[PDB]
Amino acid sequence: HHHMIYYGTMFDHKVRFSIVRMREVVEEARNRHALSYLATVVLGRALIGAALVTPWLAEKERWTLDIEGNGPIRRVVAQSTSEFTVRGYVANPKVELPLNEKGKFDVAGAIGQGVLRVVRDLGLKTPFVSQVPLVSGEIAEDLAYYFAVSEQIPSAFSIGVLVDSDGVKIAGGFAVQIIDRTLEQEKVEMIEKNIKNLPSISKLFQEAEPLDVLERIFGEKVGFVETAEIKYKCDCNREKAKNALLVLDKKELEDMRKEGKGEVVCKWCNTRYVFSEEELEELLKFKVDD
Amino acid sequence: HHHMIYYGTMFDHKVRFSIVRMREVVEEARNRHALSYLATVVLGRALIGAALVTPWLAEKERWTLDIEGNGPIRRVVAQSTSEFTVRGYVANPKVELPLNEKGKFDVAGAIGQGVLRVVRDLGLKTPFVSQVPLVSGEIAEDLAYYFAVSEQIPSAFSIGVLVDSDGVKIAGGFAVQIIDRTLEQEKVEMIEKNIKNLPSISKLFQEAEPLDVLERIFGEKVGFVETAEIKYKCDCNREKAKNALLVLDKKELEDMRKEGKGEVVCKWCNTRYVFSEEELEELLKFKVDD
Ligand SMILES: [Cl-]
Ligand SMILES: [Cl-]
Ligand SMILES: [Zn+2]
Ligand SMILES: [Zn+2]
Repeated sequence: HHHMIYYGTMFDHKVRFSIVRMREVVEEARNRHALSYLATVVLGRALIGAALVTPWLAEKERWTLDIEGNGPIRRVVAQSTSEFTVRGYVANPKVELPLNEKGKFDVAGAIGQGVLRVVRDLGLKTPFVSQVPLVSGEIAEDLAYYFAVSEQIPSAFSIGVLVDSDGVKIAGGFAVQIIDRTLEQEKVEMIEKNIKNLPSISKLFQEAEPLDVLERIFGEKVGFVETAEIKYKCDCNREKAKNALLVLDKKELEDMRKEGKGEVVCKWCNTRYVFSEEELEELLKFKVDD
Repeated sequence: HHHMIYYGTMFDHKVRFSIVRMREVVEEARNRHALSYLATVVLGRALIGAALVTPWLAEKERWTLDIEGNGPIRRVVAQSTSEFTVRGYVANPKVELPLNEKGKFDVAGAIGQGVLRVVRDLGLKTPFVSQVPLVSGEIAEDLAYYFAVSEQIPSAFSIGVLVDSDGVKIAGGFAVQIIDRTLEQEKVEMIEKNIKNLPSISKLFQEAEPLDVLERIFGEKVGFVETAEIKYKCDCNREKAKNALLVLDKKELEDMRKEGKGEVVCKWCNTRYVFSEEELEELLKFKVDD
């Protein structure tokens, strides 16, 4: 299953864990947005990030990771939900760069100097937003820093996307978080050591099943694990596109009407919504009557 | 002393407290900005808020409260520093509204529906920022909720500003915060009860010295207490104003040059900086020379 998260807790519930295989989801993002190889990795990592926190979201929460910087990708946005769905986008889907010195996709260079935001939308009038400076721009470590500093949850994220000309081959990772800091220091140290010892996801996920990866982290096999299916999903529809156009100035709608057509593209899933001259005339007529 | 903070901890350092009398500081904000009565109270409360957290800032921190809403004041910004200074401003210094039903200044109405932000500028590349929805728009409680939710520091703030035609008469308040949540529930309960029982600041500060107010909160007299002087202070100067003009488009500087003069007004302290035609020529000469 290449769209599956596994999750649970260890050590009398003082540690929580998440591990995901989601090449299918990242492949869908790549195709919907026609992402370059580099943009696939950057956004993929962000999507994995969002996915990994899904088990821990409140009811009907939307959780958004919003990384913004001065590198040529400019912005990376990944949203997950309590329903185990994700969606996301980058400002520059066609970004290309030389590989880094170690021959990997230059995620850090794509993002450049900037910041990481987490938006928690939990059904109050406006969402909680927390912003921190980037640590490295590799996404994993940036997100672990957010958790340590804003949420006071010591964290390790490990995340990897492997993509070639036939598409995304691996897109997965894990998250280990200390939710109760009275956890014995030797359990802390051992977890730390075991993770630091693991190969990067691209290599680890070709060699080990998710549950065996976890056994390696915790020094013993895990106990109870829950699973869920991660899906790429957006809530856009045509009604919403039409409303998007109704908020525009009369002049914009006139200009489309003389152009012969109006188009709305959903930024999250790249779905295009095309409106005819008549449909625009209808919306304009509505603008005057309202 | 009407620009003074007192601070310490109680119960084996599990609770920290802050209490401030600062009419002089709030009076100066009112004169610099030519604040209306209502804008005096709104900004004053925010300045008190910022002042109350000064003892607990990191070294060289600037801590900024930024409340933004749809009421007629629009925005309220108060910054404090590790050097026990403050500065602040509102978007609409002349705002007026009817008194609320209880005959008080309508702080909540002035702010309206909106959000509270805290910016922690601690010498990293960009600051920590945390945003929460407003709870009531009275400021004290909104700030207490920021602390409970973003910093996980259960908190009580009580804040009051009394102003008439001779100016600010009282501008003070206190903060009590649980920095170690293992604190016995009966101390928690007693503190809560004692604070809830207090009169509002406008009344209490006419009747009780700061240390006696704290005795009332904690059920016994406090122990070791530190003091500091709170001062209104800004870091603007003319060199900075000249730089502010250098960042403007050539065209803006040309228009001022034909206008005969250029003005920069510091938003924090309402100091105005006036530049002659020759000085604008100088900067322009420097625009095409850079
Ligand atoms: Cl995978
Ligand atoms: Cl006072
Ligand atoms: Zn969509
Ligand atoms: Zn100034």
